[PDB]
Amino acid sequence: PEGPELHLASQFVNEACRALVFGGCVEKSSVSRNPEVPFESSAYRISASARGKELRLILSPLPGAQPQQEPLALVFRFGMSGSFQLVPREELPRHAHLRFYTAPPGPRLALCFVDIRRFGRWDLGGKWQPGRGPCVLQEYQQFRENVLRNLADKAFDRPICEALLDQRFFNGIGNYLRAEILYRLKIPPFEKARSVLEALQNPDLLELCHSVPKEVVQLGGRGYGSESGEEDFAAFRAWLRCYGMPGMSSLQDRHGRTIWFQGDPGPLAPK
DNA sequence: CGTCCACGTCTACTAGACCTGGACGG
Repeated sequence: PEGPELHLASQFVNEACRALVFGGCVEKSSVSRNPEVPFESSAYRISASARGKELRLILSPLPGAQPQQEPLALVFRFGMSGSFQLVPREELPRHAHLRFYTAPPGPRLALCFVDIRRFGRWDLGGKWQPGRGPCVLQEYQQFRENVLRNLADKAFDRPICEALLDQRFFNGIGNYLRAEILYRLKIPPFEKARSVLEALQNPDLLELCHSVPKEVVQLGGRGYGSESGEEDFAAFRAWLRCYGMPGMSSLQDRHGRTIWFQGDPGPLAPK
């Protein structure tokens, strides 16, 4: 559930549902504290887009669909285990907490938002989270400007490894990407963030925040979410150079999140 | 049986909380 996997997921939904027509209600598992989706239509299509660590679904009634319904948008955050699967209607995984059902001509499938630990959330209304910065994958220059226009922000007083998690500037970067990013430039994870960014007012740190997650999108698959057996899991593991790898150091940032790295921890290291 | 760890917010006062399950230890 970092930016690459959000992106992959929206693109899986678009592709797998290209030719599906959904129908009926949208069903929530009972265990879920996320809201019920009040949405019913006899014939609708589902599409998606990603932004950072969020994804939006649009549910779009076809012409003449009943009952009446204007398109509806839902935005999802994946937590630590969210994902989407398309499965046979009677063979629902768990823990499929939100389900959309295909309509008759065809084998009965379900598009499921599947989330074991349940840190995922969805919101009615199709709005990106206020406060999240632009997507490092799809909004690169806006991302770069928002970081650079805002270096006085106290966010940047922190270690570069911590600032990379801050979704107000690095929307889409998570724990694995930060290790990978920093590793490509040997930037110690505990250099002050502002010092590493001030250089900018061969690729630099802000370019890698885009181009590194992009690499993962280009592997295709499920990225970090991909299961061992794993044709795509072995890919992702083979792509990783630093995160969890033998040889590397690791330390806890101040929020208890592990940062992996090689070499100098950097001036601000908890000591 | 256990303890620890995981791709991330979220919110009540920088810790806990929120969850399941895999790996490994005894």
